[PDB]
Amino acid sequence: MELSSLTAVSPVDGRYGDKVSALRGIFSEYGLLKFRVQVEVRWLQKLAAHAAIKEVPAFAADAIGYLDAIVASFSEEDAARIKTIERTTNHDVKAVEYFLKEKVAEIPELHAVSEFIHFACTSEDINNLSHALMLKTARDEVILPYWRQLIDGLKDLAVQYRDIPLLSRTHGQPATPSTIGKEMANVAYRMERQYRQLNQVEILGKINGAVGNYNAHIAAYPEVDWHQFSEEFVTSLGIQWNPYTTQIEPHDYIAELFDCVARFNTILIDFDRDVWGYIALNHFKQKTIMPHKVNPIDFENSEGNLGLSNAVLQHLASKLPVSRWQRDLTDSTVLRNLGVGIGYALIAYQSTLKGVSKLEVNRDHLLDELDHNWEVLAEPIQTVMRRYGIEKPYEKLKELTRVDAEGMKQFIDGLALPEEEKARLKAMTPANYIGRAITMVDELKHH
Amino acid sequence: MELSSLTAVSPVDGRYGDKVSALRGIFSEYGLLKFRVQVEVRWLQKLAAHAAIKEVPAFAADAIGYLDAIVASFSEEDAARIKTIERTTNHDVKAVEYFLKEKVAEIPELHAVSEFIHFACTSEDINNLSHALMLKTARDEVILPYWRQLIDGLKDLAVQYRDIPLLSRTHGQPATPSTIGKEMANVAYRMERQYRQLNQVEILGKINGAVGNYNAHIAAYPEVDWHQFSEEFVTSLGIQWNPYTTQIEPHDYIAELFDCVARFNTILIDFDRDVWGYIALNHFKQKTIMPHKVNPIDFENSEGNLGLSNAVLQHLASKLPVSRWQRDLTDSTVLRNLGVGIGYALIAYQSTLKGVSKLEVNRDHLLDELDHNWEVLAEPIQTVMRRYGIEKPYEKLKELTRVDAEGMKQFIDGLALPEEEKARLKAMTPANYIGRAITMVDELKHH
Amino acid sequence: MELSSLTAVSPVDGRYGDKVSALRGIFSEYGLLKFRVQVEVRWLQKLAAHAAIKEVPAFAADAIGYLDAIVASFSEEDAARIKTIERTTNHDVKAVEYFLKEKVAEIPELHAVSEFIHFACTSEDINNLSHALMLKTARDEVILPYWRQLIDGLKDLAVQYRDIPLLSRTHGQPATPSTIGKEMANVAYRMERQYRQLNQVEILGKINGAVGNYNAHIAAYPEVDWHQFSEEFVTSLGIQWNPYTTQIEPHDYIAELFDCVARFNTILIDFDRDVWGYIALNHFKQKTIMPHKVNPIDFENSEGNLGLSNAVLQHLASKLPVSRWQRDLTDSTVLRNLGVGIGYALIAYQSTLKGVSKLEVNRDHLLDELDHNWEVLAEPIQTVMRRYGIEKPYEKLKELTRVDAEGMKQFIDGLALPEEEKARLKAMTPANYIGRAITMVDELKHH
Amino acid sequence: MELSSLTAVSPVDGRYGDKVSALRGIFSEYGLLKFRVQVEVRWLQKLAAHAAIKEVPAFAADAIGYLDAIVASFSEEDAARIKTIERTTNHDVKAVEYFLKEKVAEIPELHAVSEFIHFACTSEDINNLSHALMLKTARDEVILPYWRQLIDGLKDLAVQYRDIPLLSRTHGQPATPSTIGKEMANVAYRMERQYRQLNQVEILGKINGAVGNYNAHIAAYPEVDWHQFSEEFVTSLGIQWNPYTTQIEPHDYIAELFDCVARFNTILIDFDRDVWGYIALNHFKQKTIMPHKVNPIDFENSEGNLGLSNAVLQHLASKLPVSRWQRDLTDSTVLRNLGVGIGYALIAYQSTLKGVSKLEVNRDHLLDELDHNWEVLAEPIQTVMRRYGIEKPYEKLKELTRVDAEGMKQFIDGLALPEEEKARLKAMTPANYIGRAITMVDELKHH
Repeated sequence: MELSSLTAVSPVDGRYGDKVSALRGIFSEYGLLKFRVQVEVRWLQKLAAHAAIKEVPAFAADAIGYLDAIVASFSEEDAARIKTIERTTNHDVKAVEYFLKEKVAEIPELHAVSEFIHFACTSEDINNLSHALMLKTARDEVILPYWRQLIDGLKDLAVQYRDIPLLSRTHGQPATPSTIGKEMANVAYRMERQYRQLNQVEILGKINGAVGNYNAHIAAYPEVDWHQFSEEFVTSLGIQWNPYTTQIEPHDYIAELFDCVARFNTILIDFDRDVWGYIALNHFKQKTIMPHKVNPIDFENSEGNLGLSNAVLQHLASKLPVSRWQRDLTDSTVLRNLGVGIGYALIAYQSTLKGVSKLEVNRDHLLDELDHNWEVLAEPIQTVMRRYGIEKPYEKLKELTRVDAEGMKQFIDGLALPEEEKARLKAMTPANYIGRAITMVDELKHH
Repeated sequence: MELSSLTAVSPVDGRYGDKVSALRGIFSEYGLLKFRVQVEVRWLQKLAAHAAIKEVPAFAADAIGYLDAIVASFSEEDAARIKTIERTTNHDVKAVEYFLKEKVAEIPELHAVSEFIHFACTSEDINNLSHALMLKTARDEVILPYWRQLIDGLKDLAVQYRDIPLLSRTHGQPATPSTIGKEMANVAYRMERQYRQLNQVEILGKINGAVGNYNAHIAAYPEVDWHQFSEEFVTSLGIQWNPYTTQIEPHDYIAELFDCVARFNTILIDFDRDVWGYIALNHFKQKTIMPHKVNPIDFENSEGNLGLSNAVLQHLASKLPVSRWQRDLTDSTVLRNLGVGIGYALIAYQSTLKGVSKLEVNRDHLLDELDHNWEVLAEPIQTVMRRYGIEKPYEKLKELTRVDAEGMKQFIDGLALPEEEKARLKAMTPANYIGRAITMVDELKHH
Repeated sequence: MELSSLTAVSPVDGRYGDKVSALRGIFSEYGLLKFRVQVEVRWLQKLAAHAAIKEVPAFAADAIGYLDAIVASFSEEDAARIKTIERTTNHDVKAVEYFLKEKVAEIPELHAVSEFIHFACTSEDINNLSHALMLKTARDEVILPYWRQLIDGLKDLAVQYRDIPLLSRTHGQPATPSTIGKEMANVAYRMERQYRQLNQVEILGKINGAVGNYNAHIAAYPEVDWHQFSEEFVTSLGIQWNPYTTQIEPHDYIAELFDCVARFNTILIDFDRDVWGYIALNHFKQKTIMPHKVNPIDFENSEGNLGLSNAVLQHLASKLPVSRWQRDLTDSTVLRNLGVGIGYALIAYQSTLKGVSKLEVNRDHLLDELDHNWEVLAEPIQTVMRRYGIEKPYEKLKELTRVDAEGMKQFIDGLALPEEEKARLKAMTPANYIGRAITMVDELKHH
Repeated sequence: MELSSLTAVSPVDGRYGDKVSALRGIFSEYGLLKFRVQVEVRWLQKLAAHAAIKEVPAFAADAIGYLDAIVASFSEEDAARIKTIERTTNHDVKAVEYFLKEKVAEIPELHAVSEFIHFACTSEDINNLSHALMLKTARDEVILPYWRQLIDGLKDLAVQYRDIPLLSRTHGQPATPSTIGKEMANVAYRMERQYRQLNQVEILGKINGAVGNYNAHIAAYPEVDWHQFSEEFVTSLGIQWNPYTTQIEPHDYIAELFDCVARFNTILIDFDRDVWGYIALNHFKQKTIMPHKVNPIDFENSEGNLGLSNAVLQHLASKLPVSRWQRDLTDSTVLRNLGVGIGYALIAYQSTLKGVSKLEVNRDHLLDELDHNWEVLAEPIQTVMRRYGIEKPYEKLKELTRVDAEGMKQFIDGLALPEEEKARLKAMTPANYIGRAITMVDELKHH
């Protein structure tokens, strides 16, 4: 059968193909070919711009324009042409070289130097730079924008429910109260940490020949400083330079990128699960469009896809940086999967965002539950007792802990405490015993 | 951009889409929908066949024929119709129910009982059975046939090179000789063990309602033995019955299937790596189509894809069997990836088979290397010395170990051994000191 | 600092050292040395018993007795002696050979053949057999007994609470009822499947020299059938024979053993989490020693340790079977960790057993919750409506779904159903709408 | 049996216990208890130093001295006392509180405020800070020093063999030459990147009560700024402040630390494997103490332990940051394993360092192999041909590629190239065709 969303083996291109359309122009073979073209064209352009390389004279504005067009207008038909050529070359990078030669055949100035396309390059010089451009593009145009949406989403929830009290759950049971907003704030803060880290990860690239020593370049042009050339070229692409490599770029930075994405994903899994739980406890209800139950399907879909994402991201991170001697070819096929781990993540991010838009706190339920857990006030009573030197505080409260407002008031009135403090204690309720929760939500914007 | 092999994010449907075409009819959404239809149709058919369920009278041969046709002729257009219906139902299983009702609307006998389609079923009753059929189909029609091809491939190599001596490598260095064939035989044997295990894995299915107790069935038909009904139905599909489940089939058997596939994959990774190594040592050369080097690209492609396969298979195996209480929905989206792990494996199996067809032993190199490692004969000399009570054998050989034929002959002649034994030792060479290697290759067919 | 439970880096020997004392005699270096001694002694014994090997005459009953004593009485002091000897040999297997020679030096009949200890053996011949004995011992004497305890524990809970109704939870929300016992039964059934599988896993061993071809054996005794000898020897130890290996036993069976242990562990993780959840919902309370909350700490400790266990078991399963060419030495140090993954599991098994002994159902809470979820009866009403041809059943119930007994009774009375069926429907309550749950618990003993 | 290095289940405390002695004072229960004491003592000290907390007056120099002594002199006997107390409290943190009260009972000034020990703290306030101190200590005193040793080790090899030519291996076969030193340099560079990253990882800590809102603190002292107090306290310990948490510190930073350690470990695995390979190819020989083979056992031991390390580190990194609601207790037992992953790493680091000290290049072998692979000069000949516009360079060389010096000289002399260039090409040999390799080794010190 022909390939369609219905027949695709993987749901990344199948059932969820529409959800990851942005990656089709980045991590697919079309994306790979698009960036290989960009790299090769820029390489030829630098050769021309370099005065010491006389065989490739400087390009005029028009010539530079024709080349820039080949790069900026690269279409599916162009990629299809490269694939056609590959049926004969049986070498994908070679297919791109021939493709560019065809595109330039009509321009005498460009056709005159067409044999300098890919000059002294090894296939990996082109490939690793293509991979870096794909990852950088994915990060700046896709991943970070979704992360900001999730972060702003959580912060919107934190602010909206900043003062909604919540009977906390430690080891699944009633504990010292907090507020819904504060619990959302905690997540936003963690996400922000990973956001800053992902944004600071270096995206590396190299260009130095067959095994990393510019052997071929120096043989042809011994007077040219190819080390300087390499650094200038990589940096001109908006990529950070990796001066020491073998035939391949080592891939350590890919592990760095994927490790931070995985950490963020883990935070989201934690969030999806906690929300699923709050819904199970009836703390959230369906947002108005009698309380209606909200189906957590969106958080479960996200959770499921986040697990798949980390599994793939994790594998590439740990396997890619291991390559026999000056390199084995196992990374070639593996690197065609850079967008798979990211694809699972994108599907999950959209699902969580969808689920978040359906959340509405069930204030009445939250408050009613709190009013049935006066045992939580044992904590504040103990610290006040301890402050005033009352002996065996924990022991006394243990004996005290059925507990209700009246039972607590009577216990407090019987304590050896100044009247002012007794009133302060008799003034608290599980619902208002939330500490600094609200102010902490308000301060999130300062971090 | 539209989905095509060029734009697909995942190479399973992208660059390697053609290599996994067999899975398009099994694990894709089309495959999922095809089996859901089979399940629903058979369920209706059993209801009709059951005399106690009067509301659904027995079907005549013609009616049964119309239904069997819906199942056997299920096309992409049918799946596309289900998807169209899903845009309105927003429920995939519900979409199948409506699809079947439409297909039967024209047949009065079938249309008369159309409301019994999916009777008392929960979505998972249909889904888990669809998953079992997909896995069973994949196993019997795709995975095992590739495994047999690899096994026969290794056995063909074992027999062909049964008597080609090899200087073994332990901790990467020269060791007691074996033969190329014997080393291939070792792999075939291990593969066979996993083949038998995969073939013995139970493929489970269930059908028992919302949470596994036939609540709905018993409510409508309290006189029918739904426990017996369930067992008969599942077994009639060629699936093994799982009597105790919650809303979902627990998925333990999926882990069992995937664990055996992963073990086989690990054996193949070991094989791909060893062959890559033998090629590096120049023990293999390009098969005739002066020795020509064989490029190990096929084994490297296999190795890379096997790592991805295990990562996915591993994740599903460990995550699927964990479902909150009577079930959470995280497995729904994850189960759409049953064919992803298998897809990576298939790509690898084909790559290894391709690589194997290019192998030719470099007999001259193997023999020359052996003739330069006479140190290996220290071992047989020591055991013979030990057999005849010659003291400090290891110490004496240590002092002896440059070593060549003449040096060994002289050492042997100076030993306190019966003449007959001295000749036996002086008759061995690294090339013929291969023990029982050849006979063991010949005996593989007995195991 | 010296090693003690307090200073141990790993909690397996540290905080939880007492919990895994059984493994100290199996997987530790003492255990490793104990089994190496057993293997070597039995090897010498078979050499003596073999008439064709004249240099080692048959042992008299007394001699056999002295040897059996060395094996059965192996003490920590003996192991300490081997370690002392290892300081000089810098080879652990060699240290055992010398140790045995010392032990036999006083017995003339044994000392006369002391140089045949380890005859023709390579270190791995001894090591792999030691590993098999350690795993077999651990399985039959430790792992399976704990599994049976857990299984019987779950079955005791299933029977005790066979008829305690439970409002099921699907995607964390109210669903068709079941009983506590049935939910426990589901777990017991899954555990039993893994128990049978673990018990059926083959524990393999080999003995065939440096690289697996009996080279050294044949060189010394060409008239002896060493292939038959090997099979008889391995099987005599109670181990299954692996005829085809390199220098090492491939380790596939270890992956098979660990994969089944991991599957069982995953089922237990699922159980620990679900119980943690039931406790959170107040379905369980502290068993009598007003309902008292039970702290789930035991299930959480189990859950945590099960994750660590699988991580270790998983790593050994996937890494051990990969060994470069005729073997690399990475498995030597890794195989010293066979008991680590098992140790984490044992700690968890004991924790879950401890937690289970504290469970008591909170019947009043379970029943009260059910009585507040009459929406669950929409399901049985729909199937009965469907059975009698009442149109748009789902649509009508949707409009109907606040819901209480009276609301349902009125809806049912207004249905076009025979009086007998209306009464059957009006007779059900969420508490009694449990389907076949109870009978299924009673039938568990038949599977 | 009692615990000893011989009976320990785990080799981290068993066979390799001596190799990780440094961790016994950090990650063991003794280490955990030592830091809990430090935390509690400092907390009491800050309470005293805070003027607003009148109930705990400022401590005099002598009192502060007595407290500092309890912290700095914490011994195994002290830890043993805490364990003894724990037999009664059945709560480890509570045991520390009682222990400190006993230690201060004799000092009236301290005993007078002894009830303020642990004031308003929840167990995790103490535990998370203890974990941060353990990780920071391990990083600065143990991990980084080993990393520097490995880095300096590789850099020493790079410089020593800076000009030793090497026939590179891509896909295991001959490729463009490099030098041994350059290949060592590549590793050093990668290690340095991870070193800088590990050193920049934030080590976080928190202190804010039961669920993170200072509820208890504010209840007792509403006039004190506990948010400021928390930040000052954590930072005073040399730890970075994490303002937003639940009952537990989220553990994201632990994943960050472990991810960087794992990346470094992966680089080392790559190094261990490559060296194992170079040894297999006879490029390295035993350093003088005729070429003697060096046994790679040290690199294999390192490789094996690095795999175990990553498996453990990986599990904690992905599992720790997931905690149900305000926290579940699964992290408590898991956090007792912080030193296990690190322990496996330390064993490996020492093994690689040991192996490195045995390496000596086999210059004669390296040069002889190069002199038999003149095919590598096809590359430089092609780029020079391309520079001068000679058509079909690749095609011509293909036809040319047996190849020796004479064959190349004749091919070059027949080319349409200026005489000067022909001589430059005829002047190269595989041994001197190393590009910029040497200069790149010399420049490593600048990065």
